[PDB]
Amino acid sequence: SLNCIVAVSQNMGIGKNGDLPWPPLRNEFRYFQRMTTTSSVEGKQNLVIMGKKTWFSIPEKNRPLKGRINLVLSRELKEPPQGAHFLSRSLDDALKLTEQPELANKVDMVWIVGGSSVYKEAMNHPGHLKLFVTRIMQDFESDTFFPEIDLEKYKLLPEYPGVLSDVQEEKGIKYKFEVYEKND
Ligand SMILES: NC(=O)C1=CN([C@@H]2O[C@H](COP(=O)(O)OP(=O)(O)OC[C@H]3O[C@@H](n4cnc5c(N)ncnc54)[C@H](OP(=O)(O)O)[C@@H]3O)[C@@H](O)[C@H]2O)C=CC1
Repeated sequence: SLNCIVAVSQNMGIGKNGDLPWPPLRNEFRYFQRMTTTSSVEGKQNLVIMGKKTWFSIPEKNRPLKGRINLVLSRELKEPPQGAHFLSRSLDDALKLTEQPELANKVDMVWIVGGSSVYKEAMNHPGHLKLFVTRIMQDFESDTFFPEIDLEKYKLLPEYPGVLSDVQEEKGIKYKFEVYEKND
């Protein structure tokens, strides 16, 4: 499957000055880690696709993201940055790679993990897309925003395996995990 995962504030914010608009949420991180890492097929791995700025925002000691195949998008880089598994020059190319026999027999889920520019392009993807949205239920000052989630085509799933849907809360900040699907 092809999947996008993001955390968004109530004002649809996703970034401020190259960082997250809110303080670190422990269970949001844990959820992200588990969902992107966990394959539904024994013997396969998941693949994460991210923009260049998001790659370099990961502390070097934690690159590549453990247990996942890490693919970075960049129009300018000539070889993969140290530690990355693949470098693609477009989202089209990255998705085409995942369809090659030697990735298809290796990869289960493909996850788009940001940043803003990649989400924008991923939100224009035709076909089957699932959006795993962590709703942070507060406004935060933001300078970059997640694209509109068009409810004409995305349906909020009432339940999803492995996803706690109840409202959560850390140091007074409420949040909840949602899953949307489109098939167009
Ligand atoms: N709330 C959340 O869940 C998340 C939020 N974010 C936020 O996003 C913001 C950063 O977003 P942004 O600046 O867009 O950074 P990105 O991580 O999307 O990196 C942008 C760079 O990636 C490359 N790139 C992106 N899309 C493509 C494409 N389709 N084809 C080829 N190259 C591509 C380009 O590299 P080049 O210049 O080399 O061509 C571009 O300059 C930050 O505020 C950050 O906190 C990030 C992740 C998760």
